Order: sequence, then C-alpha cells, then structure tokens
Amino acid sequence: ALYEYQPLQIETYGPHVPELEMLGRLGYLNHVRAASPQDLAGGYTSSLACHRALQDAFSGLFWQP
Amino acid sequence: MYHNSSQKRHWTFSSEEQLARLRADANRKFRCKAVANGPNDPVFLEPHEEMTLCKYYEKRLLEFCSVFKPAMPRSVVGTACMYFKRFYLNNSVMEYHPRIIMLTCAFLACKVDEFNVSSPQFVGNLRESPLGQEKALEQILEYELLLIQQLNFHLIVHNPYRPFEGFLIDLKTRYPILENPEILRKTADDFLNRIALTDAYLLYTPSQIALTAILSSASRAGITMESYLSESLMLKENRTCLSQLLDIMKSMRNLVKKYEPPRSEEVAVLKQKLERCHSAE
Amino acid sequence: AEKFDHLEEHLEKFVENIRQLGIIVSDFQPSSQAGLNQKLNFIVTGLQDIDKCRQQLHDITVPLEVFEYIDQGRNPQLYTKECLERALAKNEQVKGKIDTMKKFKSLLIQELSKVFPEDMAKYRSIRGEDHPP
Amino acid sequence: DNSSLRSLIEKPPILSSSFNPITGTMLAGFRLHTGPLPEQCR
Amino acid sequence: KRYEKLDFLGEGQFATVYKARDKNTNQIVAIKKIKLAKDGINRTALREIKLLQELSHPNIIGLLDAFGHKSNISLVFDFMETDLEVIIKDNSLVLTPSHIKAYMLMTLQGLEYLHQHWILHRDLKPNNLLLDENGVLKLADFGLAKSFGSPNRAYTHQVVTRWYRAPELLFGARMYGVGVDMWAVGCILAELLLRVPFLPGDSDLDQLTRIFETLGTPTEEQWPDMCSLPDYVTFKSFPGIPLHHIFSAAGDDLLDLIQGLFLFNPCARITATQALKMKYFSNRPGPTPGCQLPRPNC
Amino acid sequence: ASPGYRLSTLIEFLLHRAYSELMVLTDLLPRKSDVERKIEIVQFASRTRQLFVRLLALVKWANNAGKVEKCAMISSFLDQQAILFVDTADRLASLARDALVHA
Repeated sequence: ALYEYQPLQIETYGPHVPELEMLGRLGYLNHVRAASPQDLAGGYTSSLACHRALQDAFSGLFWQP
Repeated sequence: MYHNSSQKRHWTFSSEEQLARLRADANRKFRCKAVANGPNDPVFLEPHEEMTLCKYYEKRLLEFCSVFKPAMPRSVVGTACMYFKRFYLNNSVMEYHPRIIMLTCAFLACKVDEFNVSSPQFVGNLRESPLGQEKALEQILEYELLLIQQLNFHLIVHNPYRPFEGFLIDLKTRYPILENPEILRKTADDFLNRIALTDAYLLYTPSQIALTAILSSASRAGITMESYLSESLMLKENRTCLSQLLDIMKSMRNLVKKYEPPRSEEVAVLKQKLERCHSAE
Repeated sequence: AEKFDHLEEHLEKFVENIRQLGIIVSDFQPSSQAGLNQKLNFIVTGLQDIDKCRQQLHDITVPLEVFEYIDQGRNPQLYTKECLERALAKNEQVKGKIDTMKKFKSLLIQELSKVFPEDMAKYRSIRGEDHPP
Repeated sequence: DNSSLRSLIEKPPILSSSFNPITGTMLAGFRLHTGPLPEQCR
Repeated sequence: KRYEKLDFLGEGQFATVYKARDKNTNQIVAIKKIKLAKDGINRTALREIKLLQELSHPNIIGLLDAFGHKSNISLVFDFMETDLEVIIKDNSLVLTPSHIKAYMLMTLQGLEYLHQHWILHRDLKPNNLLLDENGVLKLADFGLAKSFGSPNRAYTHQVVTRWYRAPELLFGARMYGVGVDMWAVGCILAELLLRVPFLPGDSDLDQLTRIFETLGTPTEEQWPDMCSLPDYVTFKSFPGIPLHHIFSAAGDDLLDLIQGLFLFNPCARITATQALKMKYFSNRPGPTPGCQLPRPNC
Repeated sequence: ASPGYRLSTLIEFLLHRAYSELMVLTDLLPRKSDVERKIEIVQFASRTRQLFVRLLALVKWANNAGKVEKCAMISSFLDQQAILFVDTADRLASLARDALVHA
C-alpha cells in the first residue's frame, strides 16, 4: 500500500508556463528585476516574481464562459 | 490563481445580454419591492439610467482611489472597481447610493488587498468636514457587510495588471522580433484603463484583457504580433483556439469601441432624480 | 472564631438551598406558584455572599496534603493523629541519635584522656567545644 | 476524577478576575415543562 | 435559521467556534462567529474568507458557508474533531512511522496545493492541523496567510508561532518564500517524532539560540548572503547535534527529509513538491490510511 | 510555605466554575429533548452539590490549618537528617576506599 507521487495535475486554460528552475536559462530572469541580496537571504529569488507573472499571464487565455 | 478562482466560476458571464438581464432583474426587483409595499412612479430609475450613474460613480471611484493620500496600489483600485461593478450588477442604485457603496468598495478593497490603511486616514481622504468624515465612516461600516454579502463572499479579484506584466516578460523573452516592448506598456496602460471603464471585467479573463491591451497597442504602433499568437503560444496547431482567442480580442476591442462615457447634463439629471428617490424612501 | 462561624452558616445555607431546589424541581406540580425561581435567586445570591466571606478568613492556610485527604474523602483528623505520632516518634530520633552520639562523645573523650598524659588538658577542651555553648 | 479542585488551582486564569459574563435574561432556558424523568432516582 | 448549535467548541482571541448542524444536509459543521472599533469587519476574518473561498483541496479546511448580521459574521467550516496537537500530546496513542508518514503526507499535499496557488500559510503548527474522524488532515486557520509571489509587497517578519519560526523570520526577513511553511513543517515533523515541541523558545533570541545549538550556526556557505537581514546578530559557533542523535529511531530517508526541511538557506530548503518526491514517502512503510490513524478518544 | 493552597483561592474557583459550568449548560438546555434537559440539571446539581461538600469538611477542619504544615516540615527535617546521615554513611564506605585510592 505504498505511495507514489503524482504531480497534482491542475488544468490551467492557457499556454504552458516553464518550470521555476528551467526559467533563468530560458532567458526570462533577464527581464525581471534582480532580487536584492537581503531579499535573496529569505526565500525570494526574483524567479518567484517571474513565475507568478507568467502563471497569471497564461492562467486563462484558452477559456471563455 | 485565476483558473481556479471564484471570479472564473461565478463572476465571469457569457455575454453582455446576461449582464443586462442581471441588472434589469435587480432594477425590476427594487421596483416591485417599492410598488408592492404601498405602481409606475417616474421617480424610479431605468436600467440604462442606472448604468449611466454606475459609470459616473465608477469614474468618481477612480478619482478617489487616485487622489488617495497614501499612494494606493493599482491592484487595490482594480479590486475596488470590480466590487463596484459586481455589487451594482446584482443590486439597484436606488436602494444603495453609489457614493456610499463607492467608498465601501474602496474600503473593502483596501482591506482585502493588504494595503493597510487606518479608518481615520481613509475618511481623511474625503473632501468633507470632520463631521462629514465621521458620518461617511459610519455609513461605510454599515454597508461593508452588505457589500461582502452581495459579492457572495468572493473577495479575491484578479486584475489584468499582473498578467500584463507577465505577458511583457514573456514578450521580451521569446519574441525577439519586438524590440523595446515598453512603448506597448504606455499605450496598453491607456487601453487597459479604457477597457476597465467598460463591463469587460465581467466577461473576459484578466489574461485575455491584458493580451488584448498589448496587441491593441502593437496594432496602433504598427507592430504585427501574430507570430506571438501562432508561435510562442503554439496556436499554430490548434487553429480553433487561435481563432477563438482572436474573436475574444476583437469582441473586447469593439466593446471598448462602443463605450459611451456618461454625459454631463444626463449625469446631473440622474443624480438629482436618484437623490429624490433616496430622500423619499 | 466569630468569622469562622460566620462563613460556616453560609456554606451550609447553600447546601440546604441546593436540596430545596432539587426537591422543588423533582416534586414539580401545578400547585407551585413563584416558589421555584425564588429558590434559584437565593442560590445565586448565596454564592455571592461566600466570595465576601472567604476574604475575612484569608489568613487561614490549608496544607496541600490536607486538601488531598478532603478530595479523596480521606480522614484529615487521622492525619493530625498521624502527625502527632510522627512528631513524637521522630523527636526521639533526633534526641535518640543525639544521645546515641553524645554518649560516644563523652566516653570516647574519656578514653582519650586515659591514653595520652602529656595532652590531658587538650582533651578536656574537645568536650568543651563539643557542647553547644 | 474528583481531584479536579486540586487541578483547578494550577490554572486560575481559566476564570477572569471577578466573574464571567452573565446575562440574567438569557437564562430563560430554565423555564421547564412538567415531564417525567427515567434512569434517575430521588 | 439554517444551522443549529450543538456544542460550545471554544474560542480564539477573535472567534467563538460552535459545533453545529445544518437543516439542509444534516452534516455536522463548525460555525465560527467573529467578535467586535470603527474599523469594521476584522481583517483576520476577511483573510479567512478571501483565501479559503478560492481553495478547494482534500487537505485544506474549506468554509462551507459564510454569512452574518449587523457588524458581525460567522464562517462555516468542516467540523474537525481534533487537531494534530492533541494527537501529539496524548501519551496513550502511539505514532508509528506509518502514522507519522501519513500526517506528513497529508500536511505536505495540502501545503503543495497552497503553494502552487502562491498562498503562504504563515502560521503552521500542530494546533493548526485539524483532522476529522476519517483521518483527513486539513490546514486549519488562514487568519495570517498571504500571497508571496509578487515583490512590491513588504511582508512582516513577526508572523508565525515562535516555536515553528524559520531562522530568516527571526532575523527579520521582510520578504520570504515557501521556506517559512517548510521550516514549520520540519518543526511539526520533529515534534511528531519526539512528541514534545522541537526548539521551544522563550524569545526570538532564545529561539535562534536553540535553533543554532540544535542544528549548528549557519556558516555562510550553508546560508550564503545571510548577513544582510535587518535583524541579523552574529552567534557563537555551535556545532549542532547530528540529526541521527536528535531522532535516534528515524530511517535514513526520514533523516534526509529532516535535513531538507531544516536547511538554513531558505532557497536550498526543500519545497513541498520536492519533499513529496523524496524516497521517504515512497519507501516500504506506506502511510496509514486515514481510517487507521489513531483518534484521541475523549 | 509553597506546600499549601490558600483557603480563599480554593473557595474562589469553585464558586466561579459552578457558575461557569451553569452558563455552559444554559446554552445546551434549550436545544435538548424534553426528557434529556432534566438529566443535565439533576446530574449537575448533584455533582455540584458533592463538590461543595468537600469545602464544608475543609472549613470545619480549618481549626488545624496552622499546626499541620509545621509538623509536616519538622518531621521531614528530622527524617532528612535521620536519613541524610544514612545516605551520608553510605558515601564514606566508598570514600574509605575511593579516597584512599585518590590519596
């Protein structure tokens, strides 16, 4: 009765958003304000802002009521 | 996230006809409520006059949230205006005056968003005497629960600004054909204000509103960005999805095209008739 | 002792009040008029009087183990007898030990006096300093 | 289970300084009908 | 009018919770009335409402209803018999590695959903992990929970129970990510393995001292760029106790989970998703089914 | 000094807890069955009455509130020295060998 991890498929009605790690080497983070060293001392990485902006940009595009 | 939100589930309607149905139903409900309790008095407002007064008081809501002494973030203003739109989608202007509901929507948007403002500050942002500020605060607190009930306790509003920024990031990244997409930023701010003036917030997703603003700015500036839709969004293959998105964008652009701002004489007459309706309850 | 009594009547007054309320509610018939709520009033007012009554006897301090006997329904009076036997028996322990180790002091010092002639006076000082002067 | 009173003294803050909120009007639930009572002996 | 009170569940400093039953579905719920100057509806209640209205997961509490009357409101959640705190503190019922794995799995699945929705449960502790008779753990209260994505927002460093606070929050980080929830989850797992609060601090300085003497002070190669936080103070270099000494009966995979959840660098700290992908949850002792989880009877 | 509960505090809690309990019951009584509402009152009254009986015995005993803790500490003090000497003596047996080793 073991456990297998499933990636929590939640269906966003929009174009695919690249993963948070595969996000600075696609070029996105060049166009996001760099996180300050103090901010980086916490959990903030300036790719959270990029990833949230991209997820809200593509959240519902392929969807009408 | 919008795709799971209550804004998608409940407050996103299929056509302007459904919006007009809801508003005419609210107006008719108030009219029948007034008639059945002690039958065609011209004191009442029509649904289109109610819409004119709603447009006027949404303009005044933008003006208030723009001169707010602490710099109100634009998400808070968008949330307050969305609350105004919904509240008067399902409620009649003659029951609840739009100035008090204007201030109440601003208040609840300041609280639901985490723009932390004390009540004395919030009423100090009102161009009334301190007695008038105290009374306005009393009315706001009276009407705050009513506003939250009339929103069906759906307090999270998704504004097109964050999808606008995310589209700009993706556009600077994967769309090298476009250089310096910030000219688009200025013109799309203009179009986004224009489109916030209309009822498109209840009809399209914030992502679609942001994309329409961006592509409208491109079209005004002579840029073609069909390669950003077909490619870089992979609408080259699901042609039906591409045409569906284009229809959404054309519909909402036309919706901004046909918007007629509230007048100056008509708004004066409507304000006077509304205050006569409120005085004689 | 006047305050001790004064608190006692109020405590037993409440106990009688509970019985009357319990009997009235148990033996409830239509022939009762305004006789039930008045009893409850005497109860609530009775409770308030106790709060004023506990403060004049504030100086009384109840030991922890005593209330333990009360909590379990034990015999606190027996504990007083137990303490009485406790003190009397253990008073012999402190004295019995003292007397046990005092005779060892007296006899041993006397023995030191019978072995060393040149240090005779010093041993007499040991007994003197061995007392509590 | 009867050692509560001992336990009641380690947490005085359970009862605030003077008394808990009281509303005599709300005590209308003590208006009792005339009914029997099983599984209970006097 | 539609819900009938059944039990007087209790109070929090801003709410009164009563067990109740609806006359429409005869389902047992928990109604939460909020108390009452010149500010209006309490912001903790509005935060509950706004955040729980847009979440629907098995392992997050859901407000089945919300209503109210003059100047006051009442929320209506699933009724949850216990929390994880009463399960931890009850010496009668044991927490086998499978039971611990079940609680951890439910917690991290709920938190993974909550983090994919860019919401941050900034107060995670065994008290706030309720669970029903079906043994389904739910994240309890969102009265201090926020959206952590956007940057223009200046958060507050004081918001999480001290015992379950990450080092960066104690150092005064006004900006943070999912590391605060994950540190509180690591502390919950530690309290779940020891049955006593891991790192119980008397103050922020004491909490930091205990974190550092239990895990070792970070050396700026483990938590690089640490010295920039607003309330950073240098600490004596503690060695820290090896994790296989603190938890002497935890498997190597569980030790790796502990190490990941207790990384000082709030960016190297594992997230709920990658925590769920670690060998601990996939290894031989499966999590217990919610039906077999122990319930504290009375 | 510490080993003892104040008489005033002991009376203070029971009065309020019985009052507090009653208030808790007042909410449940209206929403209970006709036959069940009486059970709570009778059980609460009997249970509350028994709690008050303990205080009655406590007060009647108050005459000895002064000279029980005095002997309890004194007896332990004599017992402490009586046993500390025994515990003391057991230590020397080790010292009579351990100390000789140390020297």
